[PDB]
Amino acid sequence: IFVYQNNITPSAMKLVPSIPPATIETFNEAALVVNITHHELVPKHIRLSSDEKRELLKRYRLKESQLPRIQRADPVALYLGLKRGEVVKIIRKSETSGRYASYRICM
Amino acid sequence: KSVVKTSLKKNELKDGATIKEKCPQCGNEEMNYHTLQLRSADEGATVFYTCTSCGYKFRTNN
Amino acid sequence: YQRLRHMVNDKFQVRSTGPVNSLTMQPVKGRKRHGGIRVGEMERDALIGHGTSFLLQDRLLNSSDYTQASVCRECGSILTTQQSVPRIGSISTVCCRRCSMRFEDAKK
Amino acid sequence: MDISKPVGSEITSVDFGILTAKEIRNLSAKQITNPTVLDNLGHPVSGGLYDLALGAFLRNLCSTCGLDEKFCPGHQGHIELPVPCYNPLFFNQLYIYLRASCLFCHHFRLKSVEVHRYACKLRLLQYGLIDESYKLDEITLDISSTLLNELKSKRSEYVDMAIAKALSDGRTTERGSFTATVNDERKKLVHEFHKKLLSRGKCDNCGMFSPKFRKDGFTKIFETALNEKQITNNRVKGFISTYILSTEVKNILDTVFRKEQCVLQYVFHSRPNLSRKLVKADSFFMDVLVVPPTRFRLPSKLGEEVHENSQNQLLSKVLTTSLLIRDLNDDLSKLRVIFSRLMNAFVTIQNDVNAFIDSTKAQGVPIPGVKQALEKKEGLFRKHMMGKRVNYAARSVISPDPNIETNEIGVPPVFAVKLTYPEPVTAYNIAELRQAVINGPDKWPGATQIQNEDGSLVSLIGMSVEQRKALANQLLTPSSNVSTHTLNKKVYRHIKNRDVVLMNRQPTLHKASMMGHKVRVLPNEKTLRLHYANTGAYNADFDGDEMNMHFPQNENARAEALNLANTDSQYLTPTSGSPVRGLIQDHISAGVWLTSKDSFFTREQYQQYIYGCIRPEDGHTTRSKIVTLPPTIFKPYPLWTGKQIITTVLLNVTPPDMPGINLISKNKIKNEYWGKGSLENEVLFKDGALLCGILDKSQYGASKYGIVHSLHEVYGPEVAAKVLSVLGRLFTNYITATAFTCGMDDLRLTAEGNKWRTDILKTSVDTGREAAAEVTNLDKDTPADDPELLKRLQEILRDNNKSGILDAVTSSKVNAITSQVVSKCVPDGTMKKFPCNSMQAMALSGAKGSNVNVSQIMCLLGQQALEGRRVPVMVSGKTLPSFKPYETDAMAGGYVKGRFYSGIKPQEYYFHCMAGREGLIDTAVKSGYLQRCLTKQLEGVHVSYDNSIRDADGTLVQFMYGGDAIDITKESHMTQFEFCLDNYYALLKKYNPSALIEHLDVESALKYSKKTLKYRKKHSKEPHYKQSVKYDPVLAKYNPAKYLGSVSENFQDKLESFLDKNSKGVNEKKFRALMQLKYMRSLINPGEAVGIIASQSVGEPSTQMTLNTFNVTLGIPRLREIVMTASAAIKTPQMTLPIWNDVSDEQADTFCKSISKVLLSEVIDKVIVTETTGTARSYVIHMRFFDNNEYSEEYDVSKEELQNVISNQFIHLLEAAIVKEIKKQKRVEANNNMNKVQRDRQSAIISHHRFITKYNFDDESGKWCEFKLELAADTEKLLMVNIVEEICRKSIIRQIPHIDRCVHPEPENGKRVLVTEGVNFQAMWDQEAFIDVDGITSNDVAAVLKTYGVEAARNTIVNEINNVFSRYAISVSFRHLDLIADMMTRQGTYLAFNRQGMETSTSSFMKMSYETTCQFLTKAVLDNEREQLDSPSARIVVGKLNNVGTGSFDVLAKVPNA
Ligand SMILES: [Zn+2]
Ligand SMILES: [Zn+2]
Ligand SMILES: [Zn+2]
Ligand SMILES: [Zn+2]
Repeated sequence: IFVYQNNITPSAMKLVPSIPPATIETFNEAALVVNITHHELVPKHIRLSSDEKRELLKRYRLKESQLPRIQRADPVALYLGLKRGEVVKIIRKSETSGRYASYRICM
Repeated sequence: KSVVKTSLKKNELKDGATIKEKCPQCGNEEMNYHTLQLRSADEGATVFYTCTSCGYKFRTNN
Repeated sequence: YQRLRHMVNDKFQVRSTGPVNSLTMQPVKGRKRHGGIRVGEMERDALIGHGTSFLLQDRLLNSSDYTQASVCRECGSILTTQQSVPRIGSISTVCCRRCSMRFEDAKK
Repeated sequence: MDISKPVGSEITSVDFGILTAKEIRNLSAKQITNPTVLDNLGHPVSGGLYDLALGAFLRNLCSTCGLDEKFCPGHQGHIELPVPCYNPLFFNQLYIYLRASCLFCHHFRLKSVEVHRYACKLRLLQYGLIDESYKLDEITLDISSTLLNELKSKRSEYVDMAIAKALSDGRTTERGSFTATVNDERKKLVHEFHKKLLSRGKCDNCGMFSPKFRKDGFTKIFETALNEKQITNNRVKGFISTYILSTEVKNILDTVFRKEQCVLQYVFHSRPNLSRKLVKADSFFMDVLVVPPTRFRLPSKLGEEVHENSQNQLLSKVLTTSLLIRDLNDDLSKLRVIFSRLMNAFVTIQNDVNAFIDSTKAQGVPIPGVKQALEKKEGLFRKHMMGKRVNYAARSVISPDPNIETNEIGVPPVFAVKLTYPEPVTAYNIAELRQAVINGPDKWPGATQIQNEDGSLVSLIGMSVEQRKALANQLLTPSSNVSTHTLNKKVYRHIKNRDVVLMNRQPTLHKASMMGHKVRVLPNEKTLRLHYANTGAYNADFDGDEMNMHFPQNENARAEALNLANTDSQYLTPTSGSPVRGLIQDHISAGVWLTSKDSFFTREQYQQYIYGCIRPEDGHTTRSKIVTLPPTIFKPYPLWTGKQIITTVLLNVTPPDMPGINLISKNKIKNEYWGKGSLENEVLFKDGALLCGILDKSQYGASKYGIVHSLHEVYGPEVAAKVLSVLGRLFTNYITATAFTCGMDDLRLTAEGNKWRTDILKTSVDTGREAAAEVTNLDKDTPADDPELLKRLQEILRDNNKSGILDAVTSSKVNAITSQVVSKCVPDGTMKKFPCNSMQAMALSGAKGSNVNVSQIMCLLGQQALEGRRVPVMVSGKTLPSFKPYETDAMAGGYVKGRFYSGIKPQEYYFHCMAGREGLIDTAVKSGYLQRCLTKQLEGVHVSYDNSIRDADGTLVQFMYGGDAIDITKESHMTQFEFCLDNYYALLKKYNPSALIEHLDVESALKYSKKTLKYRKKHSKEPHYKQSVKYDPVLAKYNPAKYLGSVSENFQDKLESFLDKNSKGVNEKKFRALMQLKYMRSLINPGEAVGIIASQSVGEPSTQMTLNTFNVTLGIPRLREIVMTASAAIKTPQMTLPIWNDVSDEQADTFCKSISKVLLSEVIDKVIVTETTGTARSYVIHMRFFDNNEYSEEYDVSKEELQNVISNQFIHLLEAAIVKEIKKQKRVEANNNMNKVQRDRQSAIISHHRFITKYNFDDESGKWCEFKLELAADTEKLLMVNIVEEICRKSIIRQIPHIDRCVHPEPENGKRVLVTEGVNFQAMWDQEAFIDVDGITSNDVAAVLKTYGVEAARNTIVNEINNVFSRYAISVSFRHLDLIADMMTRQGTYLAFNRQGMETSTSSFMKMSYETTCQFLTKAVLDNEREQLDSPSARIVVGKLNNVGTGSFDVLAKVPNA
């Protein structure tokens, strides 16, 4: 995780996905002032294991992409550090059912 | 700098129109109303009720 | 009291099986011409709404332009199929113009 | 459709492709070469458009199949184009590939390794693997060919391995996986590929430059210009505008499509190319034209005139040009001019086929092309596929009828003798059909036709009783032919009283406007008769309305109209789960009288009212003998009460096996109207007996938790229907014996009451001037004729805002006088009083009208409001020529003291007319397109057998409907625990568990429910982010239809809370099981089209909000901002900031001002420019601001803050504005001896400013800013004041980005909040001392998505749509909103219900039937797409049964023999 102050050079930004399997994540300290997952409208997002995903895709007979989507650059997706393929479990409070578990695939 | 009133105060503007009607929320006597002829010239008039205790708007023709 | 000039149903109509347009093969427009009542997109939506798939099939197909048409399984088309012209004793058979080869061209 | 004619073959999928010239030449029935259509005499010319080889025409037999005009299907022909032509639809694409290719090495100018990278990514995307396509970019080693070829090898190795690995598992099939997100990733790449392809100038393979290709509107390509620097490299290429023919372009693309075949293989194939077909360039070119069969090109006949074929006109013109140009090029062989007309002919043939296909993209009325034919108006798909004119249907004006059943329709005998059903003759119905056959087509119940087993038809129309009798005795004869022994004869019998019909009242805004009714043929009728209970659902008033009757022609369609779309199941609408069925007017007024204490009845009268509405012979009874209660009065005379009739009707219609209904409800009529100490408002039902209270619109109307609704929940829908029909008859019979009338006596006030009216209205004269004196701000209340007041009112007249303040104040004051009159006079001042005052009775009962209408009749009309304000006023200050200019009277403003009983004064009447006309125009001027956009994108969305909400293509939208899987038409008494308790044994018998206990689990879910409740109670005070994620909800782990206890935590909390707060032979444990079982039986059925239902539930009630405002965007425009356009640029963007408790009301208002920002314009009072022309144009600009303490207390701006802005921003902005204006033209107190610190400041400013020369600012007091500007002698005249003015209102001293104003409204539902007129979260994040950063709400969805994520934006959509409905007091189930929001957020973005959002959808047929049919078709062909026919639209296009509801499964027959 690299917390930068104002801006990063376009040449320096190319060096971010240059060393696999190691991953690099950049964040502006002004954007980290307030935690987004602490907001009342942002439910609890939980990243699922390769086994938990495998089980979910079986119960509903789903294909990776056949699921609701979460963008790889989505604020919460960037917070949990989601990679493409990773499934996230969303426990959201409904004004009809209360606690409800939904899911989203990061592509 | 204008001698006449240019702006209204935060709460110094009371709702004038009031009619005796049972409140469905809890049970109040005083209730505000509004009139406007919607739809065709054959269709009736719609009444827009408003509560004074909470401040809840409403819409029912009959 | 005043009696208004309009008949109550001047647009009063009933159609069982009346004339159809050549292109769509669907009931033609016109009350006096024994025309059909239109089942528009909203009525289609309502029949989808009830989850009533046979009522939709009944209006938008069965009682509209339902045609049992010949299709070639080899090339998948309704426009290349045609009824063959048989000899004095032989029977006519549905044949595809696309998949069939000209007799002379069939060489070994 | 014939059931005797089954079909064994079916279309499973449609493949989009391009016809090859070689393919067309072989299938062609005849080559068309002649532009003439007819020979002399009248026979079609050989080689022409009407050739008999193209099918039977002009009573001649087809020369291909030999059949006549009826049986001949028609045959396709072809036109041989002498030169290849660009196909108009694919010109844009071939153009992209032409500009992207090198004219030397004949490869794309993009580097081979980069091209291979796209081919790799696109191959991996043929299969559903997006993650792998991105992982390919990670594979990395002016660069040598030996190194780059190794990169291509390593990349190809990963592609081959990733495909095989996923192929081994169930990740992708041999045919490849294809989803909307996969499609989104493909569409993104194919776009990026073409963008990179077009960007390259110099070829990366061979460094030589290619000449740029330019294009015009029509299909024609040409050469480009070329500077000297470009020339210097085109000559060193070998060292190391002109038109281009169609043949040259085809030849360039021929080689390029061969050399770049590997990438184009995946660029043009959506899924893997299993057919192994070569991607050839000649697909974009037309060497031939297919000639459609004569059948689809027939000349239109209108009466006597036979119009020339619309298609044959332009098509013959193409043939004339083709023959003319092939001969005008043939004489050139024996040879400038001949080349000139040859090229000109080459252009007019391409423009001829372009005109043959399209217009708007031709000419500049021309003949419409085939693209125009598919998009004439709404289009062929919308006008003739998604919608169609139908057979066996009728239309008529509806007339009311209370004597028919609520589930019936009165069919006129005219329709009954024309509408027939194909009834197959059998042993069980030979008797019934023999009679129909004898009766014939004019005697009901008859038959119009008889279909034999051989397939032939025998019309009974012309036949006499003798032939009909003979055919009837030949109906059940055994089939001699073995080829039809399976079949039996059919009788096309008249519509009987046992048939189903689909009643439709347009617009069909919701599925309740299209229900199934039971046919009841009524003799001597000329109109469709309909019961009053149906009035609500159809939204049909008997004001000369028309209704459509559809007669479905098969048993599967019958069953559907009798069990799914039938009227009985429509008692509750799925929008809010509230009733849409009930009695409407006479019946409501009848009930208030019949159930009144004063209503008594003798034995003779009582028994008559019972049999009058309950007939055992018509199956109305449940006891086979009419049971009667004893009288309420025994001595002196035996008498029955009115309420006892209601008890007896229930006693004979409700089952004997079940106990009587127990309900404690309320009335619309208050106890005060029924006298002292009455309890007649409390509706009381104890063991099915009306013991207290009358029955209103609130009981047997379409109103929730009334008697009919209570009966519906305890005894079911069939009983509630019986009760409605029974009550409907009783009140009709009661209104016949005991009538109801309205007259003048019901409109009069008493002498006492009329005195009150005149006295309260006597204070209204002062009100006019009082309010006029308040807004104007004048003490001691100045006279009406005051000269200062009249000058002050003029100031108000000229300003739209100032007049608004005057109108709103005067209106509120006069409306307060109105309310007083009404409250006093009605009802305590009315001469005739309730129940006898029928005018009053109708308003209180809810039969018709309200107390507002009653008050306009008996008291006053009140203030006539026009577009939110009072009466419009002229420039003279007069509201009418009768009133004085600037009259301070209520009457002059539109306040009507007169009533409709006494009459309106001429002055008052004119004002009323303005108000009336305004109401009328809004109805005419002001949900069709909003609903159409939602329904087309949600049609496929339904409930799957795995309880999840899945789209047509199987993609998951929701894991569970509303998160609990409950049907809204069931979620009503599910929280009505006391009701369910009082009816325990009745509901336990309803939800029969004895036949279910062996099919379900009774503990698994119940144990888990306790474990989740345990961890929930542990983190009660804890916030949502810190809450335990150990155990997720019981519904997530256990199927609600298989496990008793897998209930929503909302239901669980509510149920447990009832058992704790209410301690009451039913145990608290056996009741819990019943409610658990009720939830199980309240589940939404798999197959239910929740998509259409949701859009109908948002569409239909959004018609009620067509009226204008009485700041933020409301109604349909706000709903359009969300659903239809998903705007990132909202009209009224806002932020709701929750303020802490430690921040006071004064502190918050100071904070509002701080966010609040002033501009230079806002602090300036006057600007004086003293233009002196000298030497040099001297401009003395003096800035007279407001007092230092004034703007510092109004804008929180200091004098220091003002100094910095003028010395740095304003002067630099002013200098730039003057210079720009020069170019555009040519294209009291005395201050002297300024000193020291001030002198150093002035000298430093002179060095920084070119023309001011001087700069003096009030540093002590802070009231002025003076600066001198020096211009040249050539600058001459200039309007400096106007120049300065514009820059001042452009100069910012203050402002927080994207925010305009922060206000402090009244606490919303107890929450202390601040509403911002702008959106910037990061700025509010810094105000943590004032705002709770975890509760900062915003209406802007896109802004929320950008900062807080997709789930937050999703929650904003469901809240914002709810705000639109809650304002108009409309309740829409959150299950609908959540579905809509989930569909908008399906891609992780914010998609709207429009062409843009739809782009990421599998069905090209669904897309084609929405808009731009030919455009979506082109995109489908280029993808080589397979339409899987899984969307409702696609299925309708190909005549396949819809996969929703009854089409969500298959029916198989169990056969005994092996
Ligand atoms: Zn209230
Ligand atoms: Zn074929
Ligand atoms: Zn033919
Ligand atoms: Zn090249």
